[PDB]
Amino acid sequence: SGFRKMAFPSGKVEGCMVQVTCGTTTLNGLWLDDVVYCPRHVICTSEDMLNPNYEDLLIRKSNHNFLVQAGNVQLRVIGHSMQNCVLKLKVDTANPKTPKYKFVRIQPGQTFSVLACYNGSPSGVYQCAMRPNFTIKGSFLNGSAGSVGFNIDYDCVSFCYMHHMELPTGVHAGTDLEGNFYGPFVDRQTAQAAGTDTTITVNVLAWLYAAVINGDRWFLNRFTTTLNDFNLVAMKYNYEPLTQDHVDILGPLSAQTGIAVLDMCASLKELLQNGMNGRTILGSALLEDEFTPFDVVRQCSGVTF
Amino acid sequence: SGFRKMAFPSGKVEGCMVQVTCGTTTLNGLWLDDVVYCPRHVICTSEDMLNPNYEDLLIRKSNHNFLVQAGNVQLRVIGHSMQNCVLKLKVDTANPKTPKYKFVRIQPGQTFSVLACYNGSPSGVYQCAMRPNFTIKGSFLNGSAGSVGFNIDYDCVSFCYMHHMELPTGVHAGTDLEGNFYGPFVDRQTAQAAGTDTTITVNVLAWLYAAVINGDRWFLNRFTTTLNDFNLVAMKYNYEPLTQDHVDILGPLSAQTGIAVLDMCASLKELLQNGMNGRTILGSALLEDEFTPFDVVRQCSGVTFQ
Amino acid sequence: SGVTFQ
Amino acid sequence: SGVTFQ
Repeated sequence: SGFRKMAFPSGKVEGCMVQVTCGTTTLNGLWLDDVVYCPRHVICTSEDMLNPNYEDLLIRKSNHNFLVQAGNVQLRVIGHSMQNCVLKLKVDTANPKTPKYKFVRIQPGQTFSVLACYNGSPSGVYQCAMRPNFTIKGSFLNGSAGSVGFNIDYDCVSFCYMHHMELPTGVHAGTDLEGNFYGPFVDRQTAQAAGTDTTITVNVLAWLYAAVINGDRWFLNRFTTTLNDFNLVAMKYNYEPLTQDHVDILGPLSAQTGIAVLDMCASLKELLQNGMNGRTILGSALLEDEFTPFDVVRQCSGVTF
Repeated sequence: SGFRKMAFPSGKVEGCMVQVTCGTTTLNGLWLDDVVYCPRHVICTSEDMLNPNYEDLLIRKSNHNFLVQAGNVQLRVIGHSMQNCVLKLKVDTANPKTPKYKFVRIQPGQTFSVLACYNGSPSGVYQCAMRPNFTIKGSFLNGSAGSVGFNIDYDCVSFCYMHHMELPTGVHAGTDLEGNFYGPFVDRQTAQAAGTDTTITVNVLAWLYAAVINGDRWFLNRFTTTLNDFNLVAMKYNYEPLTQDHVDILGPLSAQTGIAVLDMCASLKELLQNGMNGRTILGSALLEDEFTPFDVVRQCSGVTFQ
Repeated sequence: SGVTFQ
Repeated sequence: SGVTFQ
């Protein structure tokens, strides 16, 4: 019993983190096979960042301008190139700790674990969701760029996020591992803001199922609803529309608890219109939306890696 | 910026996890140098769960009755002994992945990371606190016993908890790595129940300081309080007493933010009186108590967002 | 209700 | 407003 915000075990990723320094700037890189991946703004001075021309900045750099440290071993850089907003530094040694991995681009509402690192050294791990506005509500300080987010499937690490920057509201923006930004953000020092966010409806439903699995049932009720009627309420409360695919994804939890998705939707509708009336669910006074249906199944059935 | 329930990276502990089987019972063990540590109830049978005599159960076992598997490799047990409620299985190979480590017994209010494991393999990592009633609010299923809790400040793993069992309310009980239970609990399936739990006041105050560091002050007020009057009020909400030691521990956060500790105590008194009136603090609508003062300094910037 | 070993 | 590159 119990339900916690649970991250994937991070050992497979820890063995891939390195420190990358270019000039005065130090951040982290991801060492896989014989390539180190890192944010391209490592080549920028603060003055460069106002209107950087990255192609121009990189021309001036040679291989020895990139100092790459794996533990207390300096890696020899033998090539450098740029893919979108990440740099690829070819090194002369393949990482012997390279796990089975792939690069994946996730969708809003999907969750992942963040391995926060400074100076190439892992410092903490936590579970994040990609928000509908494509920010992540991370915990990051200066020097954390190049930290990565990931999921695991059996023995394969799926890398989905590399951290680049912080927005003025204190939320975070980054890229996939091919250097493509999540969200309408650019790696430039200029005015940028996250747009209005919404709540990830299918994840809230998943967490209500987790609550039922754990014995919290006070929000269950005799009513059901329809997708169209529920989505009129969702729109009103700045919740993402529920789709038929979302309903299908919840079906396991739906049968495991004997509560149909549209039955649970009638609970969520009532909670949105009336609140929780002083009560809590799984120790929260807010409706939690950073657990996916698969996160719930994985935790509640003890899936291992 | 930001503030998350942040665990330590788990790899150093992942490399120590093994599976231990005795008879039909399997749980996890912790392989450090040439010793595997695990809960002694692995030697129970379905008829040894209310009043096992573990001395008698163990004398009937040989070394080869313990099946220890590290990944796909069987370890050879060459000796065994019991220390309080843990078994120590001597094996003929030192774990080449043993990290720098120590064993520490923690006090209520302290936090730690848990690597939840099944069959010697990791399921996930999360943050926990030792509650004032010596339980932890974990996420654990059958087969999770032998999972451990730890911190990794600096480069050294401090092991502080090994999981044994689940109480009727769904919370969890276990031991330090010398096998002494936290709290009044025993490894018997007899009826046991945790004392009333309370809120960890010093940690709530730390988290309010974290909120100020990250830029929010809306919950402050112009008042102060004596320590005595604060405790008289907070205990009416089932908060633990705040001691002068706790006040001293909050000194660095008080200095970084310019908010005296007893002034933060006055803010907490008003929050308990008022609730949050539709607002949130660091993403929560409740007052959070599983971050310590040390945790806040670990995670937060040293520069306050004034 | 009794304790449950895990 | 102003971004911070970390």
